Amino acid sequence: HHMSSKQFKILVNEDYQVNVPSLPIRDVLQEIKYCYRNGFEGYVFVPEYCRDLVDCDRKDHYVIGVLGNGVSDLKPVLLTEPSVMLQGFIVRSGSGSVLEDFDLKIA
Repeated sequence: HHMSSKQFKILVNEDYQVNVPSLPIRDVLQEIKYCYRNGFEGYVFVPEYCRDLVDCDRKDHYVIGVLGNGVSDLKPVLLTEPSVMLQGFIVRSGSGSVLEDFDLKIA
């Protein structure tokens, strides 16, 4: 069911400048489905207020966005995503500090 969520532990990055891949929207949709089944090993969560830490080659390509508080939806977004519901981004990197629990579903 699309309303059903899962709990995941993800490394959080508030401190480190990270260079990450950004991808066409259909590839990010596939990564979201992949991570929803198998977990987020190799990704970090970057809170929206730290978004300047994140760099990529193509600013017009997508990363995983985390939208809503409590149980968040996973959706491909651009790093410039203006939505007020944006909690942050999950990006492929290993730089981070603390492990946090997230309740997530696919948009």
